[PDB]
Amino acid sequence: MKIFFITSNPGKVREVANFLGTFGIEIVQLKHEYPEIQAEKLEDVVDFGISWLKGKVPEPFMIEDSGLFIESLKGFPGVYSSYVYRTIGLEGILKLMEGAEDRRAYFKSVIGFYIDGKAYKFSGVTWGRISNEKRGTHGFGYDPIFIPEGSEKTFAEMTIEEKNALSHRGKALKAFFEWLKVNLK
Amino acid sequence: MKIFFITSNPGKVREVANFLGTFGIEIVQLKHEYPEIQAEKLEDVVDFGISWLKGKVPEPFMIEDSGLFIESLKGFPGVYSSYVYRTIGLEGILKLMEGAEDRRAYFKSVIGFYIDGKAYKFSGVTWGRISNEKRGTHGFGYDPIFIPEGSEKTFAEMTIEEKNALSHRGKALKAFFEWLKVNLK
Ligand SMILES: O=P(O)(O)OP(=O)(O)OP(=O)(O)OC[C@H]1O[C@@H](n2cnc3c(O)ncnc32)[C@H](O)[C@@H]1O
Ligand SMILES: O=P(O)(O)OP(=O)(O)OP(=O)(O)OC[C@H]1O[C@@H](n2cnc3c(O)ncnc32)[C@H](O)[C@@H]1O
Ligand code: NA
Ligand code: NA
Repeated sequence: MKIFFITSNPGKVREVANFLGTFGIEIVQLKHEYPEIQAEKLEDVVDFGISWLKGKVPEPFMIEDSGLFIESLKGFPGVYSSYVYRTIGLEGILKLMEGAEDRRAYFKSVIGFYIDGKAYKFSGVTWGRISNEKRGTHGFGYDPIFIPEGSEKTFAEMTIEEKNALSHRGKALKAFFEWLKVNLK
Repeated sequence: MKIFFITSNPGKVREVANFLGTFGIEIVQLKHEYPEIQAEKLEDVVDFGISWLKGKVPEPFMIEDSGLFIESLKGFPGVYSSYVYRTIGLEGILKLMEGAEDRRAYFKSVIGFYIDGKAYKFSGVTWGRISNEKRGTHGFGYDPIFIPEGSEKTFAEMTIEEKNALSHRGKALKAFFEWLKVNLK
């Protein structure tokens, strides 16, 4: 089965394609910019995005919104993880966390899926902590400073398969796939 | 003349009302939430906002998008000044600026105006620097840590009239008013 993935993030595509491909699902990236509203919830961005995209792209399609939420920073950078990464970057996050007792944080991914006039959402969350040093060359974004719960390595020190087995995106993808098997034989 | 101001920020209303009121223009706040897209330019948020709002609110109306752009932080928090204020707050900005040589930054305001099926934009910019200490009880948001070029006081240490005479919003309002006098006798 083929599914179009509207996104400008090649990192997400690789991870999504590598996971669903093992089950016979082909992911095709579609660089179709769509309005990503400011909001407090990733879910809200996904809802508006799908409503705007329907009728403008091949079906069935999917989009994804995700972010890093840091407890000591009240959830920041969250929904605006991309902008924050491009401006203050990883060094800016480390700077903000200097002297922070609680370095806990979580990555969350919300996948939006549209087919036959209906939208579906699948989410995944992975808790962890912000490292004091960035390590790793894999992945993208905040991977160099995020170590998932129960691991010694940051996401950047893992391969796609390894990250997918632990990440927020992997969890959302698993829920998504399961839904596909049952609804979409 | 009456103009509806779609905004949820009472601080903006006070400043806008106090400035235009002196010229016989009555500002009425309208709490009508509208999609404020993520974007790199304040202008883009305003353009999309007006397109979404037309036909849903009384006319003529206006909206405004603004932010604080810090040079050493590559423009951050910019368009997402509101979210950043509510999360890391003023302390988060000061933390990020610790040891910063260049504390330069500017506030920018973009006013969007709609009348008779046409949208108009007016902008204003005020340069200054981020203080090391927050001072003042006036204004709102980042006012306690922003001192405009040519002044010793932060925005929070000024009155509405004083701030308006120097701020980004005051400059956008002046351009807006001038346009009103000529086009909208
Ligand atoms: O909107 P699309 O086109 O899908 O691309 P995007 O990546 O710019 O938009 P996102 O709004 O979903 O960006 C959230 C940010 O969250 C970050 N992020 C998400 N998943 C991540 C992961 O597994 N590792 C590191 N950073 C991640 C990353 O910096 C992103 O740019
Ligand atoms: O969208 P509306 O409903 O108009 O309300 P808002 O204030 O939440 O939305 P803005 O997107 O325009 O917010 C930008 C932020 O820029 C900040 N800001 C703008 N003008 C300012 C000023 O004169 N002094 C201090 N902070 C200011 C302030 O923190 C705002 O919340
Ligand atoms: Na997204
Ligand atoms: Na606004």
